[PDB]
Amino acid sequence: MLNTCYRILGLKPTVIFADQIMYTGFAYAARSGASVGIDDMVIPEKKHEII
Amino acid sequence: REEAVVWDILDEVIREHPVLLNRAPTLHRLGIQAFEPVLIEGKAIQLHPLVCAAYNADFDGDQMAVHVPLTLEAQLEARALMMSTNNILSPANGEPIIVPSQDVVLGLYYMTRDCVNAKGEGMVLTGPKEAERLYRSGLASLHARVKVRIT
Amino acid sequence: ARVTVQDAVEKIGNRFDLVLVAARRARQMQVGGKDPLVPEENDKTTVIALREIEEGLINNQILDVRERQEQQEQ
Amino acid sequence: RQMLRKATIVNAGSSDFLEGEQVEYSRVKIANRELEANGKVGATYSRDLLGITKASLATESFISAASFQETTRVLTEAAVAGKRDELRGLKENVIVGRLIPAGTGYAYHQDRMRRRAAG
Amino acid sequence: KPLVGTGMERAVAVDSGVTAVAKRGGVVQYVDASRIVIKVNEDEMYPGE
Amino acid sequence: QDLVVTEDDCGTHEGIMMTPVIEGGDVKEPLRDRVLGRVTAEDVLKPGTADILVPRNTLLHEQWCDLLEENSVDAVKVRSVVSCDTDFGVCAHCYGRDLARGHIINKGEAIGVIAAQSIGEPGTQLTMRESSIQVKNKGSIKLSNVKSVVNSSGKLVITSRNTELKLIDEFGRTKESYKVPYGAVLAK
Amino acid sequence: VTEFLKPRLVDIEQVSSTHAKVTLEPLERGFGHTLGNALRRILLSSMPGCAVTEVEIDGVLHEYSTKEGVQEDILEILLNLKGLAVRVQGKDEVILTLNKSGIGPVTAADITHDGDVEIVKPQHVICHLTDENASISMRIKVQRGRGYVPASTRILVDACYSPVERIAYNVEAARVEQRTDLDKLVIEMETNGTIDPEEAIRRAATILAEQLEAFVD
Amino acid sequence: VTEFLKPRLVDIEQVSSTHAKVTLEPLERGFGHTLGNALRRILLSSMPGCAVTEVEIDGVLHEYSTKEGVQEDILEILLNLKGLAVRVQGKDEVILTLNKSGIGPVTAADITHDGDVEIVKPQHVICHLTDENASISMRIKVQRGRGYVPASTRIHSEEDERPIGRLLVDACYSPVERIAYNVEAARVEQRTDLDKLVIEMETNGTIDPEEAIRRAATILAEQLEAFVD
Amino acid sequence: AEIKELLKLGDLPTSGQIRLYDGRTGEQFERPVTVGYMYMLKLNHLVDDKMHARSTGSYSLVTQQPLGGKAQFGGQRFGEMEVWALEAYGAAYTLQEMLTVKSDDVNGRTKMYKNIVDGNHQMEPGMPESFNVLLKEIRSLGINIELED
Repeated sequence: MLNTCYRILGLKPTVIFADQIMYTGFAYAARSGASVGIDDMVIPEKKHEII
Repeated sequence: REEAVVWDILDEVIREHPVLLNRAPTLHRLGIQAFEPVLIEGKAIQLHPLVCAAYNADFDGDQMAVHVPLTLEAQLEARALMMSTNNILSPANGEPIIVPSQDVVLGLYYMTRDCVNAKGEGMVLTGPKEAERLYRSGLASLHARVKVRIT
Repeated sequence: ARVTVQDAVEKIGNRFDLVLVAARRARQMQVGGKDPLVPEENDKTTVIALREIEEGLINNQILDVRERQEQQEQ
Repeated sequence: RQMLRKATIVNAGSSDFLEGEQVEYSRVKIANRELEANGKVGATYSRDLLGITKASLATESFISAASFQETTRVLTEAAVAGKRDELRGLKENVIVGRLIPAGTGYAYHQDRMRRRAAG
Repeated sequence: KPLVGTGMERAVAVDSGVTAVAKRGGVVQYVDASRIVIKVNEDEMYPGE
Repeated sequence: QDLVVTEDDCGTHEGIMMTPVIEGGDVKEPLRDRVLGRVTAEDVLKPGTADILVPRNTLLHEQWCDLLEENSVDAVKVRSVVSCDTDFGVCAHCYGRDLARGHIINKGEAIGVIAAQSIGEPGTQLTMRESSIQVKNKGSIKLSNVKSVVNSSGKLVITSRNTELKLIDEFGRTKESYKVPYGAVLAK
Repeated sequence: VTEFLKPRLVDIEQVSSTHAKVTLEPLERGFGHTLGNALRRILLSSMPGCAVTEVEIDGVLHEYSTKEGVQEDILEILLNLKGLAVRVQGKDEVILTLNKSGIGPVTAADITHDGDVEIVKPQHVICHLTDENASISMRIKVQRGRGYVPASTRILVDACYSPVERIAYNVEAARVEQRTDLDKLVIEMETNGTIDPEEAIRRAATILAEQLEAFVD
Repeated sequence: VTEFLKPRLVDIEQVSSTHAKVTLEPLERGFGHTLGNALRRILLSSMPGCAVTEVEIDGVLHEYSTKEGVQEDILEILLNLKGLAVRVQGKDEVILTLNKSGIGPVTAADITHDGDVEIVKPQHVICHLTDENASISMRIKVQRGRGYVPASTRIHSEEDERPIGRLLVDACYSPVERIAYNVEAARVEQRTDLDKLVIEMETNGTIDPEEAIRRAATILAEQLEAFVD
Repeated sequence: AEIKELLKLGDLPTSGQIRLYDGRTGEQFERPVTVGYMYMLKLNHLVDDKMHARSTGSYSLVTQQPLGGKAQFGGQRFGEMEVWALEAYGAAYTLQEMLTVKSDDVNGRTKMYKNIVDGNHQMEPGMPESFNVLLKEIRSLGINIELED
């Protein structure tokens, strides 16, 4: 998308979009959260036989 | 004595005076950039997460170099050529350098994502108040199949 | 402050003579004897000269014509 | 393109009976000699490429090709040459601090050249 | 102490030689914030001491 | 330390031929990027006879790439370094843009200065570490001047060790070479 | 000890009648930021105002209807009616109906200009141009409520009581004498209209101050 | 407004001498959270309370030296006392003075607690003297303040002052420093269902909880109106 | 599994995930997250220890440059890789200043200070002052074919 924008639009809108993108990305990242834990990794037990 | 007028003069002069900051280990031309300084009440300079890759470092301990364009021509060259607002694409291969590789992309993806169909998945709208609903209630990003007239 | 410098580049093209013209304009604007044709907004001579060039009023020809006219008027 | 220079030759061609002459130098000599004055002045040259360390020795500015890895022998050599660095490379204009013929300095040097045009 | 442990810390401090150890002592009588007086019991109080 | 921008054009018909990198199994690199930031010689012609594709001195801004792709043209004779009839620096008709300069390289530039590091850039590299033949898809032979001689079987033996095929499926685009020695026998 | 500062510089620069940004002076720490959060949450999740809610047109009541030459489907007309902050002075929700010729140029003034029923922009299209010259009744209603309520559960088109379109807040830094820890507030927005910025800010501040007399008593 | 139903505080509970829990009548959604936020801010940060500004002892200067018998040193004594808090009257710049002789446990009874210097938690671990000849007497200036600050700030105001012996002391000064605002949906039957707010406020004794509620919400109105211009 | 049982015994989620209330806008954040108390410790390298600045300090005994085993006005000298890259920028003016201001020969320091105070912001190319000194050399000027033009 960035490449296509630079192709079509120009430099100033590109900078504006990139900055707003960094901001909005931080915003959504703080919004969802999406933690991680041990259960976030669930090991299949099949190899226990296969191996 | 460090009067307030001293700080005001410093700000006013710097208000028209940008600076250049550069990385210690030197590999690419992206290792030095020109930015419009903003005074900081900290101890270590904060760089826009934009060129974090362009610095070829990873928020680990490093002192960066500071350069001031004493010549007027020096200022013209830095603000013109050494401008990061000028440096967009990886000039080596031409690839666009400016590319969010940090969780900015993660949020961009999570925004356009939906498990199966969240609360109010079937809601249909026009655009001005989608964030009004999402911030308070009514719909989520993890919702699917929400009709919307797109301009 | 001026974020991106693209209009002056389109007015110059060579991307190198623009710096020289802006410098030879800002030098005069800072030393005196000249008046900014563009209404300033509490900005230094560099950005003022650059915006005046990007507007399409200052280049490597009008400045020389004005200098010759001022030297001949002495 | 850098990886070759100082071409080898066979025929003097009224130019010179030597070897290892800059391919561009030979070409300029032939153009200024064959078409201009003596087309029969035709010197046969065999262009070649070699290793980085060696062609490192091959430079025009006597000040250059001196600090590279060593100069004492180069000092003897340039003194025998009695040659002039002539302000050749951009690194040379840096050594003098002169307008490195690049960016604004180029035109500035060119303006210097403009000043060097009439004198 | 950081909450999570491995069990090596106490023994390591013992071998660290940096803390203060009680050699053949029975009861600590006078404790100043610099002077620690411990009354060694006669079983641990050797004769002539 | 030598490279510098001084010559706007070469004016020399001398050029180099660029073709897609059909390396190993297939095109390791399509010929859609290798010269987009290049200006060729008068070699630009459409695949149809007496049909031209582009002029002598032309820079493929963006659409000449697509137009040539329409012709399935893989190689062209184009302007490049060294051949720049300048003998010091090069043609700006032989340097390109190759950076954010959406315009061609400006004069007084030193591309080699920008060079000499791009090779040195990824120092994160690593150092210190005719029988089985299969075709990719539908294609032609294109033995590329392979000497054929009378063989014991009902075919033409390769009298030349320089026998190299090429897969032509529907147009000039190739898939694989699959060169085989003089000891190979044309099974197809 | 208790002398509390407030945002004094309330200078606001408006790009148009539908684009503007106001700023707050450097106040105490945590006041610009938390105050901006509260103000935005207010202007969105609760905003006093009146507008259209739905309509009753002649024909079949199904949404998947035919244009039949109107070239304006039910969604097009309903959307062009709902975003208009159709206002009634002091009365409750007012019903209006319309019938005109087939010019095609659909605006907001052709409705029966009632004593209380009014529209801020009379050129606001309520439908798309057609290919014939028939007449029909719009029969829409303009309602006033608290905050904003949807039409999916409150059937039928849309009820835009809260007159807010796009709102954001930003925090800047300002010093006093040596310490720059002034987290000053500003809010930037784009809108439809009919709410004066200082007037809307006054209404918000008034509701907040009039209700905050109880927890402190 | 439109049937704004301005509520009032009700059933404000005080479990202990160092906290309180205030319940309130119901209010609307989309505002109760913001109101509770503003209230917690104005009660905790801009919080008029008391702390310790100056310390002194004739034998104990700024250097962190353990007093005779006292197990803790000057920095250590500062730490151990910091676990408590002290009271000054409507007038600030009060002074408490912890003085004790013997070898028994060190607590706050033998400390300057007046009608304008008040003590509630009087048995802290205060590094009791261990030598009989010791008799400790440290004096801490307990004044009133609002916001966090270090000790180097008073260097300019006490340069010819703060001579060799006077200890200048800092603080973090958030005299509430803990207040929880919880907005739920209850206490509304006849009208629209409404959100009632609960404030679990807590101090070290410096000020009263309902007093902090009144101060914070007064500031809430004050800065709330300021948006008018 | 023992950890999950303890969390149940500790009146904590076995997964440990839990919702959170925002500290700035107070919106409930979806995807309940797990939290804990992790051990933290600081590094010997200190930010105050790292901080350093200098624009005009004291020079050392060799080559008139600033140094002398003293942590005063410390200032990493430019890098040869850095110098090559700086040339690659083509900022011949800036590079010419770095080699024309940024070092040791305080001789034109007075000129630079006077120009800056006047706001002149001007410099003279002159000669590597040290190559003018290398002419002082020149085999004692023995090599002076220097055809200055």
